[PDB]
Amino acid sequence: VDQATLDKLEAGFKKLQEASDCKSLLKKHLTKDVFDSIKNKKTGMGATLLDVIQSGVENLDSGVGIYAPDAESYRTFGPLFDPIIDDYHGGFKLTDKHPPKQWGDINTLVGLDPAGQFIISTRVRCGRSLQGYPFNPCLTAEQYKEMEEKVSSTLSSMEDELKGTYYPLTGMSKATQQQLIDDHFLFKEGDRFLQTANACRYWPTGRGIFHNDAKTFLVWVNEEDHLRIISMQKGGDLKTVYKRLVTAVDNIESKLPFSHDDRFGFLTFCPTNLGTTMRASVHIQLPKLAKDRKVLEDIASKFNLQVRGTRGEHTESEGGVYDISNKRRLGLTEYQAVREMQDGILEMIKMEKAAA
Ligand SMILES: Nc1ncnc2c1ncn2[C@@H]1O[C@H](COP(=O)(O)OP(=O)(O)O)[C@@H](O)[C@H]1O
Ligand SMILES: NC(=[NH2+])NCCC[C@@H](N)C(=O)O
Ligand SMILES: [Mg+2]
Repeated sequence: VDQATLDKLEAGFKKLQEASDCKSLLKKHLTKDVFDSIKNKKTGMGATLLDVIQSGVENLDSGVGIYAPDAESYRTFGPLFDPIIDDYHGGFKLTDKHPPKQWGDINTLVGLDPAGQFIISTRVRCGRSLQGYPFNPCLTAEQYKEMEEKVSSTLSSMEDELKGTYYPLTGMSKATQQQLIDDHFLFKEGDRFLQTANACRYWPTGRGIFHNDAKTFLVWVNEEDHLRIISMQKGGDLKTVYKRLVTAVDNIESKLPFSHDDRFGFLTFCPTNLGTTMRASVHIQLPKLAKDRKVLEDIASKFNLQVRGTRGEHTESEGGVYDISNKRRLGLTEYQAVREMQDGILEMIKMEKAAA
């Protein structure tokens, strides 16, 4: 680690210390003790602590504030990742290991809103990383295209319901891009947290989206993660959505080699996405409980749920519509993760009916 990087690290650490109202996990867990132990370390690909923490230093409103430039980073800079991971995922000890993949018994899932008065739409996603490829900040332009090629070529082999077409972001019209985003299908452009993590180089090269014609099955290519595998539809039929996601992931896994870790499960660019990599969410209205989103979030948190805006994280609710999902992804199975969303949402609905 060259002096120039150390200076910036020392300066970044200071900025974090001074931010009295900063509430990031980065600030909370990057103590003086922790910092000194790992600030001089570097990975085989040349990733430093600066690469890890830089997004959180520049964006003080971060909830987490760190990313892994490569797989090695999770251990090289373990003393920072470990406590942050433990905090976010609601408990994960040094001696803990993420459990084996287990979708569980899908038929044990129930109807979340038969009368259709609360839930607008349901979505479940997972993420995967390709073996032999580092995370965004270490990729070259050429690497983005190979990955784009391999993944797009693989998904052309999807069959039946999952059969679809790959649409590169390159060549996609501005009008078309915005419509896909407004409809909650395509990842947004220009995320300040990712940019400062050097996750958006060469944009939009290598980026795109695969989906079936109904747009119930989608794959994001080369956004935050190499792949995001997505099932979603209008209404509240979580059972169908989850079953479709499983089918897709199982088929894709048989074709593409993904990075998996004995302790951290499936690897992702952000530590919040480790393990199951699963985020099961609904777009839901809860007018009595939502009359102050800060109250809503407090209710959600006790159920291990996270609240996001209608257009995703870092956005406001529109028309009283909130995105509510399981927060935890690591140290629990896929089934347990999806059940936490189900169970929490079922209870929040119970509370909504009982509310004044
Ligand atoms: N339950 C849902 N129903 C409909 N659209 C959703 C749902 N959950 C997320 N989305 C959409 O997915 C897109 C990705 O947003 P993010 O909040 O970044 O999710 P991810 O876990 O996919 O990174 C956003 O446009 C958001 O509208
Ligand atoms: N990985 C992801 N898409 N969201 C998790 C939080 C990201 C981090 N930049 C933050 O502190 O917002
Ligand atoms: Mg996202």
